[PDB]
Amino acid sequence: LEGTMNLTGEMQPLVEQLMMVKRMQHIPTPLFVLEIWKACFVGLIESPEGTQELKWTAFTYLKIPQVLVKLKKYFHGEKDFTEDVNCAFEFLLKLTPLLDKADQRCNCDCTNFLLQECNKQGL
Amino acid sequence: LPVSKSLETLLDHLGGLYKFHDRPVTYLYNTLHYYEMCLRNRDHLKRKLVHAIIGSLKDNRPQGWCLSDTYLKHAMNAREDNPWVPEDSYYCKLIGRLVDTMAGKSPGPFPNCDWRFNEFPNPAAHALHVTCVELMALAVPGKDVGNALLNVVLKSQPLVPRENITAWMNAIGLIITALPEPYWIVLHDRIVNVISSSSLTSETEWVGYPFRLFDFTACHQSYSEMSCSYTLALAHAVWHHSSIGQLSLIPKFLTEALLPVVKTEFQLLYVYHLVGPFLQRFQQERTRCMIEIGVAFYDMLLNVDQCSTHLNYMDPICDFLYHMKYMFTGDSVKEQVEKIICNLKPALKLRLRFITH
Amino acid sequence: AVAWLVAHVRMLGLDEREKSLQMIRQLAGPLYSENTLQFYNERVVIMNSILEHMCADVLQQTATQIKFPSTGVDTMPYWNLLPPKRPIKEVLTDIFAKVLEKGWVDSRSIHILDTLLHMGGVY
Repeated sequence: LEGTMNLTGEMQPLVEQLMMVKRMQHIPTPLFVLEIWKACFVGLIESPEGTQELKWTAFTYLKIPQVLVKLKKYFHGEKDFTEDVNCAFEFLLKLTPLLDKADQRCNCDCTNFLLQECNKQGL
Repeated sequence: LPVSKSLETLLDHLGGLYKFHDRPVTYLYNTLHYYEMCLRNRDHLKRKLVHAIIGSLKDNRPQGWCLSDTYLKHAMNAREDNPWVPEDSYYCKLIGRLVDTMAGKSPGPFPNCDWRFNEFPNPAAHALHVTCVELMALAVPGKDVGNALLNVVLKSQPLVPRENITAWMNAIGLIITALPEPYWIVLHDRIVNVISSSSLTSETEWVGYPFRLFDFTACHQSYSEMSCSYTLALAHAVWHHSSIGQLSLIPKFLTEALLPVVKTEFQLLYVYHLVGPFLQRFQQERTRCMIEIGVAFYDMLLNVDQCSTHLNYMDPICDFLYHMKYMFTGDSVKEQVEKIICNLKPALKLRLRFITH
Repeated sequence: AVAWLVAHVRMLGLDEREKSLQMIRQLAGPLYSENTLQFYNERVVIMNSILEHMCADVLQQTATQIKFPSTGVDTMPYWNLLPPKRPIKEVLTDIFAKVLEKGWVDSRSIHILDTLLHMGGVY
């Protein structure tokens, strides 16, 4: 919803909502990060047809400043996004056919994903 | 064989006589069943006999067969070179030809003359002889054909869709079940060598939760499309459409291959999700192999209990085994399991205490 | 063009004499006959056409078929997509009964949800 309906408003409204739903539910950092990444990758694949993918990719690369701000603010001194992010990536990299279809949609997203992964090395 | 050269030219003489009837499917199935382990002597000459057996298919004129034209284009020159480059796409189109026989233009160019002899009480036999003869001229069939056919799902291709994936699994199960023994023998190795042992055990994952992962239709979303679930769904479809006589190979398969390849518990859960629903199909008439599958499950349970730290996902397993004994076997496996259940852990013992009745 | 689409959606226009002028205005007929130096005779024209096509969509539905002024690769992906003569209680029939199984919110269906919300009533 935050991706399709809107694109602006990034002070921390989506951050606040994600935190709030994180409190009152099962809140593992691995599961939370896999969930945000799965919602980030299920878009850009089935939703866009033409010029919408150019916005889906901008959303996928705006998602990581959001998770960076979240790591800076939400978590502090308890698995400081060094171990849990890796566990979630392993929790994500296990599902290969999803990433295969994602690369097949853009037809060049394999190397693009390789760059987006080292792009997420800011956190 | 060597007298086989006698009718190699005879089919060129009386090849027109076959313009009346045509059943080469059984003639080839009865040939590649157990001879395939030594069929290379016949296949080096099938390098030529591909143009002889094709005499029956060439001695017609319906003008409804479409992919047969591509097969001819690739098999009428360089009999070992042409159909080999686009193998994946070729198999995808070949099985799409059958999977579209339920929604697309099914009563169109294919069935005619006169819809009562059009080979349409069942159209699957159209894509059987092709799969056979296209590579019977080579030494490839038996292990690579069936595996490459199965490789159209887990190795997703841009020509394979994602909506009717269950219909495509049905098509695979219907195509594979009719091929002879070596073709559908792939499933056992495809399960054991890769699925149960890809890593799946030490690198298990935070994925650990089995029940959501194994069962298909979890690929309703683009997520949870793990390559191990694909094989489980495909094995389900195959065992379902082939649930006539090829199920007699599962007891020896389990009690010979699956024992020293299982150490953890979700491997046992995968074996359960494999051989669970077909227990009623077995109990229908094959009442013998029931006790063998039961004692195989018990032995796998002992093997995982002897090597494990904590058994957490065993609570549904207890009632699974309960109902499996209650509504399928009764008291027939009792003498065999009395000396087997005792070597378990105290928790599992306290749970399955009621089995002693 | 936008102002008089607004004017036509307010007036009757039963003779549809305004559409005959709007089509000629939006028409890409003049291939820069006059030597008007712009450096974007094709790009600016395509931009103007796809911009005009973004508006005047609901209007051309209340009248004869659109004159196809855009002439682009793909049209706008997001629209009503609501059946002509069908009751609004279709969320339970098709949308919600599917999302209960299809548990990723069906990014194409979220627009249907928003349209139904602001077309009916929150209560």
